[PDB]
Amino acid sequence: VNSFSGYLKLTDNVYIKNADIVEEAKKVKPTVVVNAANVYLKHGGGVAGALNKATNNAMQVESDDYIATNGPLKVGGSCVLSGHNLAKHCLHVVGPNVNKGEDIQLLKSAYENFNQHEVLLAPLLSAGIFGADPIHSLRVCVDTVRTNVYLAVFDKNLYDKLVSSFL
Ligand SMILES: O=C(O)[C@H](c1ccccc1)n1sc2ccccc2c1=O
Repeated sequence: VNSFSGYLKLTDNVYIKNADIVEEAKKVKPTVVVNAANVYLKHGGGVAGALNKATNNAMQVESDDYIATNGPLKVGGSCVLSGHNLAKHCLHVVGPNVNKGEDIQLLKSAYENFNQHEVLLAPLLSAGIFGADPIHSLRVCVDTVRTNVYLAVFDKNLYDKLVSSFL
């Protein structure tokens, strides 16, 4: 039993809700919240910008120190940093950004990072301004992640489309 509430059940291990991931993280205070990161951990826009704003820029400060020490991530890769006021930990996962010309095939590798954590609150990787079809992101998710994932979908109309077309 966990403190997630109001999710539709897609599969044995994947649940989905029409919710703002920022407000959901503040309410649940999950163990792990997933960020839609880029390799530089530059959290300017999208989910990354929104999560970072909710931490009062503490996420960016921590991230810049991480990059200065370790260099960039790989597309498909991840790192675990603090969750600040939103969660215990933030798993920064780099899905491919189609709008940058990155290989959509790396989406499965990106989702594999989720399997290192028993329970996660997450957005649809590579969707939004990363340019991949959210329907495809949900499919790769369900077919890759074996741990318990709670997906927050921001847009109501997209949420409706994702559920009704899910096989
Ligand atoms: O609603 C959501 O959660 C997702 C989403 C996933 C990751 C980051 C930001 C947004 N949306 S809304 C939306 C509106 C127009 C076109 C695409 C999307 C889309 O993919």
